[PDB]
Amino acid sequence: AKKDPNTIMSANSSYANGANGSVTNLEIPAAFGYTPDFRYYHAAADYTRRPTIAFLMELPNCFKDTDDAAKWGGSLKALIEMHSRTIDGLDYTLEVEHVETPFGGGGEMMQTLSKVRRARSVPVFTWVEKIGMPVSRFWNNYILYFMGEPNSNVAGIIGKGGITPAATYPDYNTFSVLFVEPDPTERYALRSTLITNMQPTGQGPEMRMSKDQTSSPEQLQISQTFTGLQMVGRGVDKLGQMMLDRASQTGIDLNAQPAFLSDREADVAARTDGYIDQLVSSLSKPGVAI
Amino acid sequence: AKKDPNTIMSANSSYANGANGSVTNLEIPAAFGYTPDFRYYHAAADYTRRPTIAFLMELPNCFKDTDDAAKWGGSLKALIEMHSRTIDGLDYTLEVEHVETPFGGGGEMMQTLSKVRRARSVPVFTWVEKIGMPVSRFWNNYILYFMGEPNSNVAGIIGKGGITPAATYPDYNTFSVLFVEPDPTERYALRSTLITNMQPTGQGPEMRMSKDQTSSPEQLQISQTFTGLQMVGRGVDKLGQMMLDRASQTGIDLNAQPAFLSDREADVAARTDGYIDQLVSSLSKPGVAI
Amino acid sequence: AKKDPNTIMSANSSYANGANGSVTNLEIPAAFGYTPDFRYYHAAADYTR
Amino acid sequence: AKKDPNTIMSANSSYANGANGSVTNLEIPAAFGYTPDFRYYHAAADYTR
Amino acid sequence: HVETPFGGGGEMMQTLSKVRRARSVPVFTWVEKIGMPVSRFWNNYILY
Repeated sequence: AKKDPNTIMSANSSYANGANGSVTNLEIPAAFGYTPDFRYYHAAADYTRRPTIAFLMELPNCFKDTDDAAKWGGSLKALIEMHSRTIDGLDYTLEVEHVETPFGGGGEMMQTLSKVRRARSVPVFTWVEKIGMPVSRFWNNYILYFMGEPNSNVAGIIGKGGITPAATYPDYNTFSVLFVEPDPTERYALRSTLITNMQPTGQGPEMRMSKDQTSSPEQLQISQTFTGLQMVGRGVDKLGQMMLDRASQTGIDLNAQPAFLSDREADVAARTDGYIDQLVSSLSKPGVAI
Repeated sequence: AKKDPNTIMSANSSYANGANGSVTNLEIPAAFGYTPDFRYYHAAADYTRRPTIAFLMELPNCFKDTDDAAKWGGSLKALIEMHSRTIDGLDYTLEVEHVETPFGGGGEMMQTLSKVRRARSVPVFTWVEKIGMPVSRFWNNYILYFMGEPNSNVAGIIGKGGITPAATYPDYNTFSVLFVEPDPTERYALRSTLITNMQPTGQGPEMRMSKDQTSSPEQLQISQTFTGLQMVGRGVDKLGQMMLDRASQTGIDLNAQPAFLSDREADVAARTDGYIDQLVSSLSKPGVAI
Repeated sequence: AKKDPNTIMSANSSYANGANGSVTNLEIPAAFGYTPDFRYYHAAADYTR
Repeated sequence: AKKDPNTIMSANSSYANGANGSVTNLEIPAAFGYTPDFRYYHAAADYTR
Repeated sequence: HVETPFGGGGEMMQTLSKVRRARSVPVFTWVEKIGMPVSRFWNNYILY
């Protein structure tokens, strides 16, 4: 119940600027020197990765030209944030390059800095399909009516009148999402990324049919890849922290949630052939005495 | 037994236009957010995939020049609809392609929409041979007479004098089929495809022979690949639903069906050597009384 | 199996004078306009030498 | 989905006289100077033949 | 068959060209007996 006061950085400074939570001090004695020290074991706790959260920032402008923008917007929001079974393809690792010249004839070489780069994010989503199969319809109709159509290569929305001449710009049929890596307590942001220019790319939903009556019916799983143009910095970290602050937990107790069934339905009460029924209206009790 | 009123979309609109059955409302909270809520578990039921039904729509015109068009046209319908052990190769997945140009020298890029295309169906049927080899004979004679003949590359039906010109058009020796992927109750159609221009292509039936008297005799399976042009959309779904409204299940009950034998056959009744015979004729019948 | 009655030239006149067999009608829609139509694909059958 | 109001020419004039649609301003900062700017990426869309 | 695109969406049109038939390459198998009458038979057949 005690640890050294220098275990946690007093202030988030220098290379820890912009950090949201508590950052361990690297100047505390470590285990891999001469010998491990038990006095500083509180500072040896590890870091474990937690699932990422998708926050939707922008809706496409094409939704306003349909019959119900509320439906399209809400469906996209739920699919991005709540139906996301998995995510993958996010990466902004750095990469350094050097130029090399021999240092004498003996075999040594002299290395000089050349360039620095950054990896690219390729958002990938996975969904599990449901009764009435709404997800495949959502994405197929999105592509067909807001992007090209295979037979003619023209969006099906333009079959209406009055679509603006500026339909070809990305804002018409693209959106933006924010990815955040929270802490174990879900109170601070450790990593954030802001990707835009997002619309379906590559293969669409898997639409296939076949007949085999002896084979057990199976379960479909949608997977889609997206375009992206990502940004990272400290402003994105602040944006992620604000988004995380909007999601408060005070007062929540999953143990004390009210049961989703308050009491048995009326049909059960009428059958009068249960455990309580025998006591209520079968046995006599003249009483007990001594 | 009480789901929320908003689990099922009240009406099919937006991306659900033309849907036949009941489509789940996709703005109900899902289980992959902060926590799942047990009050919305009826909405977690998963889509499960059922076998495809094939309907014959057109017959080749060459059946007319034959001595019996009825038998050809009945055999083709039965083979397509009833004897089809397995079907595969039906696919109309989409595909989107983009073009790129770097957004600076860091590594990022800007992707611009280029084109959208659709997949192609390659129907494959599979059958099991029967006594007399009717399937292999049907298909071999179809190819030989209504299609090229290997030693002359001429249809064998032309040996009759009077065959009309315009025998090179597909309507002479091609047919059409409609495929439907229904729901668990088999009342509403979820996916459909209307392929035409269908006729055998590539390898025909098996046709090998061999001698081995020490081996166990084996069966014969027929695999046939076809050609075709397919259409997809909403009109095809309406056509499929019109087809599936027929073949209604009202009235039938497999459990209550009559047995395929009503009573023992006469020769059995003449032997007089069974269970009932002992009671009826052998045992003494004095009567029991007290 | 049915097709458009205008699929085949009926007279073999103009540039089809002297033809022996049947000739397709060039005035029925082809696939390389705005979009193809599946109602007229019978005229998309091709030549083979 | 919001983009810079100055992304498109207000009037097709100068070298854009007679243009038949929307034309990029060619005045928004490009991506090949000191750095690319993400506030002006809507104008980085490319013509496609 | 031959093939030609039916529009630019990806669908294609297929037409008949030719029909061909397979070819037989018979193979027999025997088991040798005392003496070697089978080998002698075939070798002398070929040689003479």
